[PDB]
Amino acid sequence: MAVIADPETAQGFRLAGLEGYGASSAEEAQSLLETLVERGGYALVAVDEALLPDPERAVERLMRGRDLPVLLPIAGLKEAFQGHDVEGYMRELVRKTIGFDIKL
Amino acid sequence: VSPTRMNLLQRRGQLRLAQKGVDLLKKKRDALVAEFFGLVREAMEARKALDQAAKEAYAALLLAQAFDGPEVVAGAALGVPPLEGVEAEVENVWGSKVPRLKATFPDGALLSPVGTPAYTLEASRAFRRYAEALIRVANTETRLKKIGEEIKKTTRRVNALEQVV
Amino acid sequence: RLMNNGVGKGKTREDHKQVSDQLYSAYANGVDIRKLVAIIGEDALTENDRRYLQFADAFERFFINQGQQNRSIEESLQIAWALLSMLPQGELKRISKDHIGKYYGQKLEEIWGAP
Amino acid sequence: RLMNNGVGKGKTREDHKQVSDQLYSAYANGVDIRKLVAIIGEDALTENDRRYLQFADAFERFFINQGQQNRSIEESLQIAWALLSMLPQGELKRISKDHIGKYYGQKLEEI
Amino acid sequence: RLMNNGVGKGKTREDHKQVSDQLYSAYANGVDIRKLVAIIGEDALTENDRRYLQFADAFERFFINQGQQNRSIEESLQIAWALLSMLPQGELKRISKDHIGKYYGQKLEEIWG
Amino acid sequence: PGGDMSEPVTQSTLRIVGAFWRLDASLAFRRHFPAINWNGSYSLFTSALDPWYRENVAEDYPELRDAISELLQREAGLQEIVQLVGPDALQDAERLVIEVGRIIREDFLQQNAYHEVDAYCSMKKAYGIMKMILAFYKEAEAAIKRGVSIDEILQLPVLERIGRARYVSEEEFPAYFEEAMKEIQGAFKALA
Amino acid sequence: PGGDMSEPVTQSTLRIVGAFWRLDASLAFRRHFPAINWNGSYSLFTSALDPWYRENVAEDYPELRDAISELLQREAGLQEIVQLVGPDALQDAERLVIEVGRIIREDFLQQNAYHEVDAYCSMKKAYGIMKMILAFYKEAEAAIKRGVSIDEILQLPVLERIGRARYVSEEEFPAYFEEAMKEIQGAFKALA
Repeated sequence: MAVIADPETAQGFRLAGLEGYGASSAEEAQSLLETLVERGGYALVAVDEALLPDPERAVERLMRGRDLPVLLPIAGLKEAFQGHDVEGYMRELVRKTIGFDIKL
Repeated sequence: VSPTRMNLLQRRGQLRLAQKGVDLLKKKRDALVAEFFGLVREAMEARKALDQAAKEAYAALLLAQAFDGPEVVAGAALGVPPLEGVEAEVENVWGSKVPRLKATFPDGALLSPVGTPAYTLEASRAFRRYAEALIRVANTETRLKKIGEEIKKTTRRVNALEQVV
Repeated sequence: RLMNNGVGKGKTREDHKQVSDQLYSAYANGVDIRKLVAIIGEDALTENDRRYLQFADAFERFFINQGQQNRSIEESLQIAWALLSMLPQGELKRISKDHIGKYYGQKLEEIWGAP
Repeated sequence: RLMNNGVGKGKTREDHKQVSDQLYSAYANGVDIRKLVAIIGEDALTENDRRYLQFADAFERFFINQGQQNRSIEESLQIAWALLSMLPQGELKRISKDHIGKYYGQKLEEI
Repeated sequence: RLMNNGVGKGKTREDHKQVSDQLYSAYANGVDIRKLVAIIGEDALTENDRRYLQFADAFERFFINQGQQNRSIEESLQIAWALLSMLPQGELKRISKDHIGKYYGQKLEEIWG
Repeated sequence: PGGDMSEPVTQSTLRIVGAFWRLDASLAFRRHFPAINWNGSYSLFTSALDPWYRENVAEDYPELRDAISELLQREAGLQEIVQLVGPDALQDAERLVIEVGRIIREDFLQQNAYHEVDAYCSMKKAYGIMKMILAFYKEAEAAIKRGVSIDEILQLPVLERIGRARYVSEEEFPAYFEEAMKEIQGAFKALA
Repeated sequence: PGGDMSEPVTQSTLRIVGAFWRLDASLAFRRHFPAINWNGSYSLFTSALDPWYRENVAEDYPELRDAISELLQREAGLQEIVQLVGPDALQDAERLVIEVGRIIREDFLQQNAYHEVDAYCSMKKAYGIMKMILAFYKEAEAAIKRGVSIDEILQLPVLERIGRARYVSEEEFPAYFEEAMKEIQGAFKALA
């Protein structure tokens, strides 16, 4: 498939049969992901959280009406050693979804 | 509206139906909230497993590029072809059809089944499981965001009725 | 409006009042669920809800629709208990435990075992 | 209806009329912003709508809610100017440009 | 009420009555679908529903709106058939098979552009 | 006066007559005749007339009539939800009831007063039409219980026979009905 | 006629009375007696009556009354979010206010007319109960702000005594009250 991430992980994705690349900036990522989703022969692309937290702000304009390429934030190279705050993410999600901060 | 006793009865019937529609929408939204919270737990669980699977693949790729040849890794990159058989099954979720991913993902019959690379040979195995965890996280979060959209839709409808109609 | 002053022990069988209230609550829930199951579908209902659905159905087919039969008060309370037996024990939160021990467990026998 | 005759230069302070109009207009759109956020998400927001919701709340809580105290016209006008001063210029497109500088300084800190 | 006394064979044309009430049915359907769109939005519609919506619209804008021109009855029936041809041939359930066979399929661009 | 069904003459008539046939404007606009409002009409003579029907029409005529009445009532009950959520949001088990109600309406109730053969309709003809509508509906419910989608059921071409049955002459009808019943049966047993 | 407060009799009355005590059946359905709705009810005599309260009950009686009213107001303005998700899904402060609202409306508002001691209550007895609850709530707020969970709090033994203060006689109430206040003070130290 496709992943916009650090080229050192990109080769590992190639080992998993997944073409990947990156250049470590939000603007260039958003630039070439336009082509990537126009040349979107796959159904999902991954992007680290540090490039830009929300790919919706980027591809929402070009993916209009189309649903196949699902886009999600994925752990980065800093998280390769530290980890992630999973529950904070889920909670700020349900906050905007069902209107309030819950399950506390 | 023409003022007649018959019209008064008809409008009163309309009011009764409006209220008995509001309460039904409310019950449906409650069911949706139950389903949504049932999903959020398994969603964060898949996120947990993905986090603990990313570290493994990351570490396997780490020493394989340094403590093995800094070039055998790129040779393995050029060696293996890409994967495209990611055809998705459209999936029903509460009156809507959403994509669900069934990437075929062949592993065994590809080129160079066994050979020379020392740490690369197994670091290529870790990114397989990394991709599986990715596809599970995607498959759960698409459904979660869909159910969320349905909930906000229904609450919009309830507010519309109870505040305008 | 006067019902409470004419039921109970010495006047009728003493479980009359609570059985009345319980039948009322169960039928109300059954009707609401019967409306919702048209837009949700039964497969997305919890288990107690399918219980209430089947209860409301059997209620209006055996309790209300009685034809020209002349039911005593005991036959009516029998049919009421045989219908309440569909819901799981413990759901009958209006009744007291004594009567539940005393009369629960019967199944629909008489209304189809007899005219 | 008879307000335009009784206020202004020589009768009250000079800025009275334009201050009143700008105050009305600023409170007007705060209410409709609150109406739209009420149904659609408050995610779809802009930088000045925050200013306007904040203005609407501080308005309802300081200008309208005066309790039992007796306020002279000067201090009512001062409170109004304080409430306006938390909206940037260009948002105050209704008041003339001289007292938009003459009175704009003081902010709500005085209570 | 007296419409049936003076239409049909030996008069205007044999398909007058059936064209008339088929138009009534299709237009009623269009109006009801408008009432539905007002609640569930235009995107949620099916395909035949959109065909009825389009029929109601084109009906109002070409058959009703003539504006001071004098149309003979044949022009009127011609326009009516051009408008009916938007619907699938299997949905004209108030017209017989032969009238369909020998009038269906005219296009509105031909009567005028 | 004014279409107002609450004026004194109408009310004074309600409390005397035996049957009550209520005409409504909405159906008359649609050019759908006789335009008898089903929800507002009644009759107090049915139960006393059932022996005559059993002996002169068919032994189960009352039960077919009752099943058609129950289906119309159930579809009327569903219309309330159809109004607030739209007809595509229902489950297939209820879209089926909506569709069979539409069929009952426009293929059995409706009648052409100027047609040469649909003007007068015998009572065994009405029996036959009711019988085949109910047979189709039962088979379609069974088929939905087996995963068949509601859309291809509406495309079954035996609906043409059912919707055309009322234009058949009174002497040509029995053969038509006997053909149509087995065609209905085959419309579902043959697909398997 | 049907519970509509817009008829002319009700409107004419509410303009000249000084208090409205809104009995409600939905409360007696869930076993709340007396079934006075504390949301629709009102009074207009409180401000005029404040001095007598200060001089005959306690110098702070009005502030405790307003505080209890405010707790009930907040707990009411919170119910919709409790209906949406349930009680367990809420925060610690929202859980605390839900619990203290339940304690108010189940140990202070509710009154048993047949109990030979709870049938009547003085003003000083009611003032004592209100003060007990406000003190407990202040302690609990400090605690959950500090880091205790609401669960240790719900199972505190002082609750079954603050909720049992209704059935104590009018003579044994001053002693019960002072020792219960000391106990409330004590259980907090264990939270400190």
